Amino acid sequence: EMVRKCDPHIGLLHRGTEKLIEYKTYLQALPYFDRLDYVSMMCNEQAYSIAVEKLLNIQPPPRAQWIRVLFGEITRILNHIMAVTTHALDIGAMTPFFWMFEEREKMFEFYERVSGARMHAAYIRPGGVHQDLPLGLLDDIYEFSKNFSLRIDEVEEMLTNNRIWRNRTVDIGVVTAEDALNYGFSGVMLRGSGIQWDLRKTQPYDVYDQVEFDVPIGSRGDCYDRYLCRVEEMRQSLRIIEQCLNKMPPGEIKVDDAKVSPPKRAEMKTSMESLIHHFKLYTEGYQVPPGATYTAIEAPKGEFGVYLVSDGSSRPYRCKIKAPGFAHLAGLDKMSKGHMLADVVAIIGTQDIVFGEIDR
Amino acid sequence: MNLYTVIFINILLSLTLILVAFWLPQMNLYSEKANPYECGFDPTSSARLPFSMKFFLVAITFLLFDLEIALLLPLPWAIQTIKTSTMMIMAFILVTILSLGLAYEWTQKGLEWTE
Amino acid sequence: MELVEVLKRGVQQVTGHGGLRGLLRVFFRANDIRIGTLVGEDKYGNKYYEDNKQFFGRHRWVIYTTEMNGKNTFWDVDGSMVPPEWHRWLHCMTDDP
Amino acid sequence: SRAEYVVTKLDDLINWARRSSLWPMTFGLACCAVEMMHMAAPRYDMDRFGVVFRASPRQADVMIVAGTLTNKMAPALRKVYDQMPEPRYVVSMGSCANGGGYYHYSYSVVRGCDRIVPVDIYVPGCPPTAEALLYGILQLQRKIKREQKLKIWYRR
Amino acid sequence: MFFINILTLLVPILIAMAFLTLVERKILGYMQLRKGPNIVGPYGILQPFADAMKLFMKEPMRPLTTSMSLFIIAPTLSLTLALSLWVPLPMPHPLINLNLGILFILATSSLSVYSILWSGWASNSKYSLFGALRAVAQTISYEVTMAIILLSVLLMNGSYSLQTLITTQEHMWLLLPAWPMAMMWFISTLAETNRAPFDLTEGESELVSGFNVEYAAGPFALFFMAEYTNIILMNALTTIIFLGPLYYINLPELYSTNFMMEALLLSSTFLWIRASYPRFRYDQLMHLLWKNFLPLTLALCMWHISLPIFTAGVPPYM
Amino acid sequence: TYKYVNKKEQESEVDMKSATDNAARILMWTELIRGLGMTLSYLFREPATINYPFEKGPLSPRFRGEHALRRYPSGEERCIACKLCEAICPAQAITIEAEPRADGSRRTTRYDIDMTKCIYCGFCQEACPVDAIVEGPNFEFSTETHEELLYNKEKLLNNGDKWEAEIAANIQADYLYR
Amino acid sequence: ISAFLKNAWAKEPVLVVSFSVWGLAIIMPMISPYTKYASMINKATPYNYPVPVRDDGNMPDVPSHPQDPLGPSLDWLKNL
Amino acid sequence: MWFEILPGLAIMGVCLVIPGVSTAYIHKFTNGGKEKRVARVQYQWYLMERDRRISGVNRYYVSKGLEN
Amino acid sequence: ASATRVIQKLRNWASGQDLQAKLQLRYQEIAKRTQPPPKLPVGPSHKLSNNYYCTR
Ligand SMILES: CCCCCCCCCCCCCCCCCC(=O)OC[C@H](COP(=O)(O)OCCN)OC(=O)CCCCCCCCCCCCCCCCC
Ligand code: SF4
Ligand code: SF4
Ligand code: SF4
Repeated sequence: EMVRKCDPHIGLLHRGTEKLIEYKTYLQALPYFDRLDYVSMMCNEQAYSIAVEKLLNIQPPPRAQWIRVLFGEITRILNHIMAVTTHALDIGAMTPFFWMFEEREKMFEFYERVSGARMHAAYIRPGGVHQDLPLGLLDDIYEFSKNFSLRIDEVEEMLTNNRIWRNRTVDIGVVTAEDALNYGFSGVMLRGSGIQWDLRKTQPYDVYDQVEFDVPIGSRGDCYDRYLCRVEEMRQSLRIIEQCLNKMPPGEIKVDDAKVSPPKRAEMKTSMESLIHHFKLYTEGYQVPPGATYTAIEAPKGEFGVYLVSDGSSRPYRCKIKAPGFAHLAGLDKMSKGHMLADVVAIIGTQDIVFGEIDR
Repeated sequence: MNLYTVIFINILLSLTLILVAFWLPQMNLYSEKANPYECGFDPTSSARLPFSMKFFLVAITFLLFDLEIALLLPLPWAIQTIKTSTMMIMAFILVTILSLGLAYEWTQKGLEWTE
Repeated sequence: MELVEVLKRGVQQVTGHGGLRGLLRVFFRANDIRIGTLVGEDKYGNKYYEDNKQFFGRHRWVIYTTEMNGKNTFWDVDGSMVPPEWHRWLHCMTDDP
Repeated sequence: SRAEYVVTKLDDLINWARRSSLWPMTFGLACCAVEMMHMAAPRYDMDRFGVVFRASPRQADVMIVAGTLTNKMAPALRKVYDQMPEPRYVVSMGSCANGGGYYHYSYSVVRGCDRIVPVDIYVPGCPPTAEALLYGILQLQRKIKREQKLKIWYRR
Repeated sequence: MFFINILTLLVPILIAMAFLTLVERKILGYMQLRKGPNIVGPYGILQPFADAMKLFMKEPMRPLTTSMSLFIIAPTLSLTLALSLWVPLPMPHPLINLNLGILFILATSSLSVYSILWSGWASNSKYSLFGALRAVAQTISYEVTMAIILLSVLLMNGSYSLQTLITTQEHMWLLLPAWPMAMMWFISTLAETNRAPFDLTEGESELVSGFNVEYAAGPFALFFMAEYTNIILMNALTTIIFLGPLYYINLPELYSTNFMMEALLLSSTFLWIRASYPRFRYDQLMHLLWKNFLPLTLALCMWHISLPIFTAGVPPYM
Repeated sequence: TYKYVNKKEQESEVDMKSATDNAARILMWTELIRGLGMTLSYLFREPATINYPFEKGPLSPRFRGEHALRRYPSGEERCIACKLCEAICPAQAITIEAEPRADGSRRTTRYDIDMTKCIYCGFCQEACPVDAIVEGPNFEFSTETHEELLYNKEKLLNNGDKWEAEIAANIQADYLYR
Repeated sequence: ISAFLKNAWAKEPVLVVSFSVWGLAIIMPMISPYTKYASMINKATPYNYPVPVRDDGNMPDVPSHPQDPLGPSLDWLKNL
Repeated sequence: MWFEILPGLAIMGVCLVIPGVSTAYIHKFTNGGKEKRVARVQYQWYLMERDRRISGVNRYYVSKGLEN
Repeated sequence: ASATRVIQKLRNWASGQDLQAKLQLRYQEIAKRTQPPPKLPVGPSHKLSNNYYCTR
């Protein structure tokens, strides 16, 4: 029951998104990104939105950025909730998975209320945000936030100081700091080792520079320290929501640039130029200037980056997706050395892997 | 004869249920179904190949500890003995002797598994 | 004490559907002995109830028909039987039935 | 009385036991399986209908093909489907599994699990709401409720 | 008149275990904010009947790579042993009186492991083998400890027969003097039956199912027929060995009424523990019982060897 | 600003009381009986489960489900065969083959949607300049054969002579946001 | 050695209780006052019939009738 | 709610009382209204065998008093 | 709000922390499903004068 060699044979979920994008316009390709990392849904399309914004040389309005940060943190809580729980489900603690999914269901109402889909909200377009928040949805988010830190404690009681959980997780998957960078790790895997790195605090891309929060860093590299990094990030993300709720400036939700973002429904039906732009933005799509960019955002898994190449046309030329799980799973061989089969099971989760982003 | 009846009543009950399991339902057999499972993909090799364990040292010392209890289960009847002093010394020594063997197995990394 | 109060509420639910036969038609058919205000009824026969005390999600429910279009739906009850005017309300999209 | 009448009641008995003990298989491929968990989550409990998840295909009655089925995985899905003892059912879930969905025109996606396994019920959506899959499971239960397998046996 | 007595010990146990399946799904669900089965019957009372019917009407297979003889004899032993092991159980009058009652338990309880070993090995599958080669580690870990504990507990009872434990606890629970053992007995008993957190033979995460990945519906139920009647038993023994209920010879009915109260309460506790802790790794189970329990258990064995000697409390024989 | 999560502050400070606290913790399973306490609390709580057939979970007016071709109050079809709902559909689910209707109007002769290709993304309802195609709240239309998910204009008008009592209220309650 | 005894108590208590009770069971029999009564109680139990012995006129210390005061007695057992 | 577990336990609890109560009563029905005598030593078997041959009817649960 | 105040004490003590003020399930704190009509603000570039696109 000791593993001498792991050969992860990814490819069982290779839909081939990168090629299908090249035949689709920029707006048409947006839902592809909600389906890559399918547990942090609207924090993927933020990476796409930032990349297209960079090439187009536009920036979203102040209100849109806060929505993208406010909802970029609900994705973090959504994704860390699964990571803490589905990691524990394989280990054996089934109960926490059922408790925290009574909170995922609550938060999926927010997507279903800002967008119309529970999961794949095509809500964060490059030109800001698609549609404004319905009245009172901030109140519901706040009522969720107060009760939440109690929920995280209830899970924290169950599987944080148990002998069974510490023994199943401590001293396992120790990754040296030197190897973490050489293996291209990012996100919690870097921070578990001890390396201080977070794109929200070093390469800010939104109002994240005006919001205060702390980045948890672990002493040892084991799966236990990076468990605490996931649980402690939920606490800090729940701290950003307090700030975003308390400063959500009034204004527009999409850039007032009818050549990139569509105009309102009302103006479409009374003014000519608005109808033309509505007609062309949804048939050919806005044209982005030729160029190449690599924009990275701190997705909950880690460094999710998209490399858009472009030509003077409405459909991109090459869209490579830096899924954070590609490097982590490639390093799975080194993690599980002198560790039993059950430990490998406990190391798949601690990387917080979904194969939509890996295979893509 | 009361205890013979019970097990043979259980044996008949277990046989009848399993017998009814195999002849009651409708069956449709083919090679793809009866093949080994092995998580969707065809097994690369049989499961009869030598499958090395690594707790063999604890496996052997489990025998010696199993024989060891056979020398302890007579204690309830040995307490009835008129002496009560030879019994007690020969009881502590046996348990103490087991402990020292366990203690030596501890330090020599016997209970730890071969890496 | 309070135990008498809840045991009294249980009597209301078990004896608040006309009679015994009324209790049976709902216990085995909906697995829900609750009683709440009768908001309205369809032309098909669906009965819509609401109980504001209970928590969100369980404060609006239907007791379907026994027959919709010569289907004999006493047992074979499916969600696709709420007419559109009530599907909006039963799904908590509006406060106004 | 007629011997046909007794047959149907036995037919309804065997069907009933197969309706209230519909054990799926922990076989979520991708991105619909997140909503297949929510179906198992507190709000829409599946244990209510005696529906319990089991890993082994040998102990699974229904197979919820949830998520995109690719060429690399296609041989594995058919193998797993074969292992399930009959009677077995398949519940294609989501656009990627019904047809090709969003990846209908890709080079490594089998355009719908209907090409590899015979599907009993199709649950549209992307992802289907947890209720949408639950309506599918219930609509599958009403399928077993009308089998007529023992009734035809008397007619053979 | 004897054959009738078996029915009052055989049918109710089968019904009780079947209704434990519902109670498990309900108690587990409520700890997880779920309503267990409440659609099949008034409250799911018909759910176990539904599961039982489908498995015996769902095709069982004869895999090509397996061994028919052991593949079919292994489930039979599991149910035969798990049911025949209720026989010497005093409630308060056992169906048969055994002068060596608990040793009957040890041999037969240890004989149930061969069901897992032969079931795993006969079903020529890698995961089935992994389950078999974890029961060996499961049993090597607890058998040395479970036997010593019972020796220490009974050593203040005198004999080996179960029914003398009722007389032993006429005035006080045997938990109170030996609550250290009762904790070690409550874990070693949890190791047998492979109940979580020591759920490794039938592992559902490291292994797909564990020594069951090739048992289709028919013979598969025979393992659950046994895997849960063995849960009620070791709870039945524990409430007889430690939580001694009132005997009151003139009122035999009072012993069973009080017995069921504790047996269910303990049975609700195995299911309760399954709902709370994660699972061990089968090396840690081996170290847990051989580095912590075995030292203390042996030390307590000496303590109880001298206890009747330096207290003049040697129990009688007969 | 960082934050240490598993780094000991100060160590090498233990007395008999502190030593015995750890002994009591390890030697009587205090922090495992603590985990049992939380689950025991959850047993004495109201389950979140809701009887799906009889009480259905909450939704929102913007919900995106089954499609529907709308009509004006007079009865006239809204769709005018502008064909930019199949231009933006990122699955090529829609097909239109419109021809003149012989009364002069620009109307469709084919509006088939493949619900097995559709991904319920909502781009087609925000592209239509007449709100001809919408997405009603009907999330429950699972079928027993692949074919009934290949919607055609006749089905899409049926869904739209059915859910208008709902679709109109939903649009009337979120068009200002759009 | 105070730190070592309590440091082990703080980190590995199970191996200290085992050693403590191990020494406690060895020493307790020597100190108890009832240790010598374990043997006498096991001499009281008459598992086999007490065979009588003939009288030759020189057997005074053994009793004649079972309930007579000139033989061994168990009056210390009733009050133990 | 949680009290819905009681139906699972109520008729389960009855099923764990039958095996205990039934054996005690079945013994008294077969053994003439007396508890089933238990022979754990050869001395007791000689006594039951004695009672089996003392009584005219070859059964050890019929006890002859001083009437001889 | 139907815990009977004795189970409310049991679950409150067992959990270790007061939770009747922090319940999961929502009762009457949620915004009413129906909301009054909004009027979303019109952003910049609707100036109607001195707004030539060649500048921004
Ligand atoms: C007067 C002189 C004579 C006095 C003599 C007596 C001296 C005092 C004796 C006090 C001690 C009593 C016996 C102690 C037994 C427990 C032994 C123990 O320490 O537990 C072992 C283990 C330790 O944890 P571990 O992480 O391994 O520590 C070392 C890590 N390197 O911890 C574990 O095993 C935890 C894993 C098991 C968890 C199982 C879950 C249990 C859930 C609680 C249920 C309890 C129910 C008990 C009641 C049952 C009623 C029948
Ligand atoms: S149908 Fe939609 S939700 Fe389901 S797997 Fe495909 S993209 Fe994901
Ligand atoms: S919802 Fe999206 S995928 Fe579906 S038809 Fe409309 S545009 Fe196409
Ligand atoms: S539905 Fe709307 S967008 Fe599509 S062709 Fe008709 S009018 Fe144009």
